[PDB]
Amino acid sequence: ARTGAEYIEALKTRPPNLWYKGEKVEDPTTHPVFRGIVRTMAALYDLQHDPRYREVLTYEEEGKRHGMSFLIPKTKEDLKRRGQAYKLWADQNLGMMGRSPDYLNAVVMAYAASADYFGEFAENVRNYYRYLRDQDLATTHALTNPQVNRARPPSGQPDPYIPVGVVKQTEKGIVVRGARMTATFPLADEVLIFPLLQAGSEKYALAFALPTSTPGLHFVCREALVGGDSPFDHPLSSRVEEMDCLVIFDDVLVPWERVFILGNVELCNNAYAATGALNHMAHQVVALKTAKTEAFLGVAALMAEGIGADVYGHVQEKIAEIIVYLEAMRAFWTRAEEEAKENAYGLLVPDRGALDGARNLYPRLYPRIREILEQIGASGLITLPSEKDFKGPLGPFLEKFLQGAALEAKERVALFRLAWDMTLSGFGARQELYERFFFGDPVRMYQTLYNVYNKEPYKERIRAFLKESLKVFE
Amino acid sequence: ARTGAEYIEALKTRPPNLWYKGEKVEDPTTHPVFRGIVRTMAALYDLQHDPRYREVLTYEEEGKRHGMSFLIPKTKEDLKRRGQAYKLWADQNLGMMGRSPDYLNAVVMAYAASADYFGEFAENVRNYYRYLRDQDLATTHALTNPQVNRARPPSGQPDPYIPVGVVKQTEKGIVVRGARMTATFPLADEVLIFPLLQAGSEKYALAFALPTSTPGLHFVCREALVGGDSPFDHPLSSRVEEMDCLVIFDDVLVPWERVFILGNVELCNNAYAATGALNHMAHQVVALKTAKTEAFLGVAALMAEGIGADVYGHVQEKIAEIIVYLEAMRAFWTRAEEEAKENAYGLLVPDRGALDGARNLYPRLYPRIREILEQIGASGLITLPSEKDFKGPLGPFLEKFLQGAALEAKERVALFRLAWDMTLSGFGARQELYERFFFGDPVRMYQTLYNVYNKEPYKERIRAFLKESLKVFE
Amino acid sequence: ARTGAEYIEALKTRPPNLWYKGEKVEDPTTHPVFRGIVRTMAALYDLQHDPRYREVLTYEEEGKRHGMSFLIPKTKEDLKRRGQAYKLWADQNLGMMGRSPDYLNAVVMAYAASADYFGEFAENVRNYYRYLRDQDLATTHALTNPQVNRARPPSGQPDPYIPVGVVKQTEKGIVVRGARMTATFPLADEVLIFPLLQAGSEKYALAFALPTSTPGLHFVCREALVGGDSPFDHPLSSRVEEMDCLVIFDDVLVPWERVFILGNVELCNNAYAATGALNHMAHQVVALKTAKTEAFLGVAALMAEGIGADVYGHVQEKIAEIIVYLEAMRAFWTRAEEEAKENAYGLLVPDRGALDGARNLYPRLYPRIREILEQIGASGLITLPSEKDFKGPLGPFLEKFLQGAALEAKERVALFRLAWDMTLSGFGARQELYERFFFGDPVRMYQTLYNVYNKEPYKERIRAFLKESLKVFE
Amino acid sequence: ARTGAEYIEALKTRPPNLWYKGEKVEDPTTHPVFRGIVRTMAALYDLQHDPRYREVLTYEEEGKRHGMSFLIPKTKEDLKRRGQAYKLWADQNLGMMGRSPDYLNAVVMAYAASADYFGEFAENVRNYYRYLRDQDLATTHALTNPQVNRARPPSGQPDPYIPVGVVKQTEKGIVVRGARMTATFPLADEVLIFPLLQAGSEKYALAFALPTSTPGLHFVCREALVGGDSPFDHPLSSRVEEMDCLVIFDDVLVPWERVFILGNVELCNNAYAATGALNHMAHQVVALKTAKTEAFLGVAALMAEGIGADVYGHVQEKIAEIIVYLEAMRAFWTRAEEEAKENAYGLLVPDRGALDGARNLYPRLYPRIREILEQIGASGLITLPSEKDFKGPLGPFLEKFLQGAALEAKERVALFRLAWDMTLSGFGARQELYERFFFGDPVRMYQTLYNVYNKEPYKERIRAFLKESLKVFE
Ligand SMILES: Cc1cc2nc3c(=O)[nH]c(=O)nc-3n(C[C@H](O)[C@H](O)[C@H](O)COP(=O)(O)OP(=O)(O)OC[C@H]3O[C@@H](n4cnc5c(N)ncnc54)[C@H](O)[C@@H]3O)c2cc1C
Ligand SMILES: Cc1cc2nc3c(=O)[nH]c(=O)nc-3n(C[C@H](O)[C@H](O)[C@H](O)COP(=O)(O)OP(=O)(O)OC[C@H]3O[C@@H](n4cnc5c(N)ncnc54)[C@H](O)[C@@H]3O)c2cc1C
Repeated sequence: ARTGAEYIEALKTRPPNLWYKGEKVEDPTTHPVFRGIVRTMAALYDLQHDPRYREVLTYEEEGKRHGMSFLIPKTKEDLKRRGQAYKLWADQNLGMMGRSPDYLNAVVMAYAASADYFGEFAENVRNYYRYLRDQDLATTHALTNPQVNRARPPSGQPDPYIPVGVVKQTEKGIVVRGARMTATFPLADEVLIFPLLQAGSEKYALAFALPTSTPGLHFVCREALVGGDSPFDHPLSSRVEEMDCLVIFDDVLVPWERVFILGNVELCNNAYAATGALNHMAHQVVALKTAKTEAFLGVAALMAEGIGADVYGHVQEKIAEIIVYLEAMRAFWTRAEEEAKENAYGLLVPDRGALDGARNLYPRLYPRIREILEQIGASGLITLPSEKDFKGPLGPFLEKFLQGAALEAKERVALFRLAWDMTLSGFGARQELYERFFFGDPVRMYQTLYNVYNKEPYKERIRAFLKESLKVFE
Repeated sequence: ARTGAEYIEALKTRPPNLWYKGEKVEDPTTHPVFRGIVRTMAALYDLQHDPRYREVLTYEEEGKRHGMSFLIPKTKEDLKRRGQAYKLWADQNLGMMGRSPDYLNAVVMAYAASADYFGEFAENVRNYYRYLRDQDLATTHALTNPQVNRARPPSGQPDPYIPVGVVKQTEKGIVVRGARMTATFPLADEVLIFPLLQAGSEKYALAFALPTSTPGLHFVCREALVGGDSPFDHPLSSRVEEMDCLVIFDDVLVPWERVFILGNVELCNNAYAATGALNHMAHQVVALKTAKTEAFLGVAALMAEGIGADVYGHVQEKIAEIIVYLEAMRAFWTRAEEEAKENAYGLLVPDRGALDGARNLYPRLYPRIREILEQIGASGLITLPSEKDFKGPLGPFLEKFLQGAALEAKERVALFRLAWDMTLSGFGARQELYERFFFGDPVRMYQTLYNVYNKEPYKERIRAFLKESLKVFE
Repeated sequence: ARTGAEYIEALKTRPPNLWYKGEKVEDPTTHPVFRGIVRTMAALYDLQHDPRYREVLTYEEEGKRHGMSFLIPKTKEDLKRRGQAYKLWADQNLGMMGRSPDYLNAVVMAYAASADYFGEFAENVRNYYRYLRDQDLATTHALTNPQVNRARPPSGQPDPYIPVGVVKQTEKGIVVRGARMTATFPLADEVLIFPLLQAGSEKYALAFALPTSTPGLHFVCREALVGGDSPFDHPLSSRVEEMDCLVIFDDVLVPWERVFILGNVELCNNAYAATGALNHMAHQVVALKTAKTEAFLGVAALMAEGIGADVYGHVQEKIAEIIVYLEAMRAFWTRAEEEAKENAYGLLVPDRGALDGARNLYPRLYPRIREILEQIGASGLITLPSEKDFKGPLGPFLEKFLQGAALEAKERVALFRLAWDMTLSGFGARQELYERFFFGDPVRMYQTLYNVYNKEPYKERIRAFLKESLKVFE
Repeated sequence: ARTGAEYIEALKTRPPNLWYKGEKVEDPTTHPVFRGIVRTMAALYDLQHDPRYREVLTYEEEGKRHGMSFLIPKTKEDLKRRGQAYKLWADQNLGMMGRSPDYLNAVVMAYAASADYFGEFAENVRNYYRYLRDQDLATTHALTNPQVNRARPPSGQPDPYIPVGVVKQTEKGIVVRGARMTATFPLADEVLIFPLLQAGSEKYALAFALPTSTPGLHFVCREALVGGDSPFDHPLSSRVEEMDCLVIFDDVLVPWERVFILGNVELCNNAYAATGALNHMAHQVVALKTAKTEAFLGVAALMAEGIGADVYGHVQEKIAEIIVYLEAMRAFWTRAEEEAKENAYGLLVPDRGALDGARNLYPRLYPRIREILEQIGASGLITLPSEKDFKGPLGPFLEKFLQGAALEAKERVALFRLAWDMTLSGFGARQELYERFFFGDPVRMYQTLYNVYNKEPYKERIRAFLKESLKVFE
């Protein structure tokens, strides 16, 4: 298990090939756009060594201590342990960090446990898992093709190599060219280029991993959403801005030992479901969204009490709505673990029904949770003087005009600055788009659910009920 | 455990004091408006003796066999057993029967287990429970005051005795006068007049039970929603029309042994929560709504496949939405049982958090589930020829024009007649209003949730997070 | 202009070929399922002769008096006149009659004014218009193909003649075979079989009209939704149940003079838009929905005041929501008339933009308006004793328990019976499905709007705004 | 009529008493946070002198040229003229500038036309109007009390002078102390402290205006939302960030000639409605939101076409939804002008029904319009490289990977940067909160609509319809 210092030293020594506004980022640990999130990830690693949480965040195995997200669960109790670690890490950042490495460790863990799925590349997968686990490395991933012409398949874009495709194969490995649309949290040691491809997309049907410093690999950052470094003025964006980037592959060499899937469309399409990676990554997600909803509930309640709006029925109802959604997520989480069963490879996986429910329902609930905070806070959400204003000549006036019902002005503004950062700052607004799409496009996710769900039991019950209807003709 | 024949004989012998369109109902077992639901309840009782379900629906105790809904659960396994019985009974009627007696048996069971709550009336409660259990009687209940002037409390209506109040107390019991707004499924042996009263409502703070044939007690039926007796034309209304009625008390004598609460506002207000009746009745409800949602999923899928509409993405998405809601209810159900703990009286009760989530979320989901069926079926939902049309001269034409994609015309119309009866018939539409309000007014239910929920843990996490914000002033 | 007596005599003399539950309807003017709506239509005709409304409902032309819906408007004032007639007729039935003949007269009027559109059949159209106008006949229409396999086109169904198609052409006319899915209000003298067909549907690309008594023509009625004849118990279903039916064509001969379009797919697809029939029929619709919304507003307000629920903020807000929707419809109506312009044939047509807005927005608003009534009335909506109960032994008790805040019990129940009939009776629920689909499937209506709307002006404004963005590279 | 140069010189000479992060803003015309919006307002003034728009934006009167927003309309044509000016100004900034001065000029114009309303202060109002008109000054306003304890009235806050109240009256005027919660666009010459106060709020029942440089008057700015100065990277926030601020009154002297209402609660509460200011300001708003919706439609269409997503039905439907909302706003606008009538003071005012519909409906529509853009753009909305990236080493790669369907990469990113700035940047997200609340709290706005609307006509129609119901008892 890594310490924060080791993570920081690793990024400083071998920084990811990041670019910000036309320039290479030489040291993300000190760069104003990335130092906040780097310190945040470092704090997550350090927590693994805190005596209070060591037993929750790590496990011992033959003299070594590994991060809990690498644990191959054998019992439901083990699943619960993984869940508690997901939750503890999530709570540290109020569920605002959506791509902490444990999400992808869940994927790689499942891939390894179900390694036989990958055929000749099975050993590569098992070895990669051990590598990530032993070194406790941080990962980032990019799974979607460039948004160019969505009316055409990957092979029908303006150029054959817009999506990442194999240029050629050599004795050393494969050379790839193209790009992946989005990679969140590129402050990692490794990048996973993992897998719905249509038939005839063989050259794009790939799955591999690479060090983020690999020659020819570039991460182009979008506009930064860090509001500043003041924790008062920017409570969340100053520390949890994970960054999103376009990933470019300029004839990058992928060593054979890093290849997990090559030229197999079906193998790519069913990788997450067959291995159980889908189940485990969604397990981290349900714990994460439960933590996120808890944070929103806390802020909504404090805001309402803070300005005396809690006496109004509709405000109480809005907060109760968040409570209902919180309980729904807790329920999915519980059922996912309690109904867990082993898959074809013997890997215990949390229930897909419950997790499909959670990941397809939360994208609908989050925009409403965000709306509720807006409706409760109203103008208080944009009446945001800075800590500098409180420290300035008008400070005394602000302490009078911005106090709340039994709440001091500085505390009140600190709270609304947080509520604003969770909803209306560039950082906060991005979180909304993130919740709507991180797991996929709802339109296709729902179509996928329809097709995979076993609807026969219900159709049969109705056919049986209709027997009496048709008997009138006998 | 009662058989259907015993239930039918009991209603025939001592019929409830029902009135329909100005006339007394002498025999509900043969009356056209009530015979269907009577046969349906009778079938539920008969199922208790079916070898296939006897172990699910009943339990043995010292030579006797009792209905599972009377079982005082001591373990989570016992809770699961109660849940399986709720579900099996619910499935028989596609979750359309909302007031089957097991809902109220759950209430009385909890009242009895937590009998100490009732003080001097504790023995009356325990004895009443044993009575209902041993005789396996059917119950109905009425808990709301007449909807007259909602701007005023029970004591501020046009007359002091519009709500049910105590006129006087005698050596035999109490004399009550007034009315209860609604009692669903009055085809029962007993009626429960159970309990938010404001201070000063002592004369209305009552809780008692009476035989439905008690002199002075009247049940005034609303417009009947039985479409007819043909199972083809009216698959649900011909058998599951439970009926709703206004309950009148014309100076009715309630024997002291039937009094459970007398003149105690606080005791009335906290009765369901303190005894655990709330938890157990909501447990029956979550199982019931899971069954109901399963029925809607089955019909939606069959309709879409039936007319070839399943090939359209948005139709698949609508069905997937029902699947998401189904999984949400299953999740609440699972967590309610898995997180069960004993209350102050030592009674194991399913988790209130999960159940409050389920009963406050389903009223929002049901209208949408109903809407989805409407959007999928479109004009097919009102193109409803009768079985008589298929049996008539134009039958051959109908078999051609109303066939579906690989579905025979009679089967197609049988299906759409069912979908219509579940949504658009008077019977179906009532179900919507029922789901919106049976457990209470959402406005007040949400206000109640806000006030009872422990929000402190979340507020504290935020206050802790804000410590760094306020430190900038140090 | 016809009188009600003339309409009744016409239906009695030459009744439409209606079938109800396997039997031919010999006299719809006296049949229990149809006599109510027949009397209602008769009353609409009689209103044309009422001195108070004669100038609003009819116009004089060379010694004759014609119904206003036949007026070919030459000025915006004429459009306003047509609108006032639509509204006056609509108000008579609280906007619950959705297929009164003036809707189709608007279509035929436009077809006639734009007769050149039909080529060689132009004279047939002009003559048919004059026929309907002079005789002031009632019409019904059926435009959709049987809902059998929606995954395939009209030519890909289980049989080539499921949809209405031409079997052969003779010296007398064309012989057609097939069926139309739905025809509402078949208590008419004439049926219009008017027109999105895909290429290759020539044999189905038809447009013609026939007397409803034509040999081989059959109207198969769906389950009746008439609750009874009591105006107290069934205020709307006893008089406004228009009925829906499947229309069968058993090798029906259509005389050449009744053919308007034959074997021309494009001509069929653009018929409503090119002639202006779309604009005028939608004009009747916006006036109709304005009347309907006014009725819902009135009932919602009376219900709230009636039970003292009007003192609650959220109830006031719900009623205000209906007011907002009412104003939106009034606005569309006003703009449709004020922005009217002549089409290619010189026919003044109300603005399509405003009408497309109204007909695509109301299907979304109506379900909410209906929901609002449910949320306001709650249990009062199913506490529906009959007039027979008030006339019976328990009458005195009901007058006490069902009175409202300053409202007598009989008046209160009369009101809630109406609210129930507008929302929850089989009649009321059907109205919801009707609003969702009568003008077409929202999915395709929205796709149609997207494709026909001129989006260029807005795209150009954005491109212009972006000029400054691209200049940074100069 | 002012030129942009005159406006800039005025702010430079007598800058508003603005504060940003604890420091006084000496010159907002050059300050990085304010120079953009100052240039934007200056451009609006300059447009008044453009030969192409002079006749639309100004009117001639006795040798002088005044801004159209000052025109006291005498005919509907004059109303149309005011509307066209509102629209032309709005289009310049895609409807993103919500507090351009013409909104408040509409208020002052109405106040002046209805000056008699103000009694002894009538002349002050007329003179103030002439002052603003002749000098063509820019105004800002603040109408709400500090959000401290919303459970209590203005007189029940922690201090009597949290809200703005009169400390004392002198021969020169009144001395006021307190604060107003929000003032948008403080880059103005004048601030309007205009008016629902409860009885007993006399000391707070004020209405006056002051130069923004008045001693003791302070504007405390919230966190700035200017993303930068690049029009490519920040197309809107670089120029339309109006800024919001808390307004402090430190014993400010208000000259008697600037007092419009003093110590009169009722006069304050009915000021906007009685004078017609409500009608005219809402008229500017409906034109503004029509312009805003047009911009969103243009961007949505370009985005969909740009990435080839326009071929998908649901995307077309989402764009059509925006079209429906656009037409709804156009309709309200048209009806507001066409149904205009004179008020009690003889001032022609646009219809309140239509405007109440527009201002109470748009706050519900905007969040959905914003959501639609998010659903269409998906990950493209956060894949935002900078113009600096295109100008850097990876430029060639970006031109390949971020091109669209028949759209160059730079154009594509320019477009998505705009879409992002309209929805997800701090600037864009604020616009959402702004639309939800700028005209007031929806909860209270709806309650206000319920209370002021004449519901009698609809209630009467229902009572009349129910006559037949009650006749069954005769
Ligand atoms: C903040 C944020 C963070 C993210 N982080 C990551 C990450 O860390 N790793 C990663 O791999 N991905 C990440 N993503 C990407 C996310 O997984 C995708 O946004 C998502 O899967 C949907 O595809 P898309 O964005 O390419 O949109 P598109 O597919 O381009 O769709 C645009 C629109 O077109 C529609 N459309 C397009 N194609 C079809 C179709 N075939 N059928 C129906 N409709 C169609 C979509 O419905 C929609 O309305 C992130 C996204 C966001 C917004
Ligand atoms: C089909 C159906 C079956 C039912 N079956 C049963 C049954 O078997 N047994 C039983 O006991 N009950 C039954 N009920 C009753 C149900 O429990 C009640 O409808 C519900 O609790 C709400 O109260 P109410 O109907 O009296 O409506 P009301 O309280 O009259 O409310 C009408 C409207 O007024 C509002 N309003 C009124 N008071 C307030 C307030 N204080 N604060 C805020 N808003 C207010 C409500 O929000 C709403 O918009 C049934 C109801 C239906 C519809």
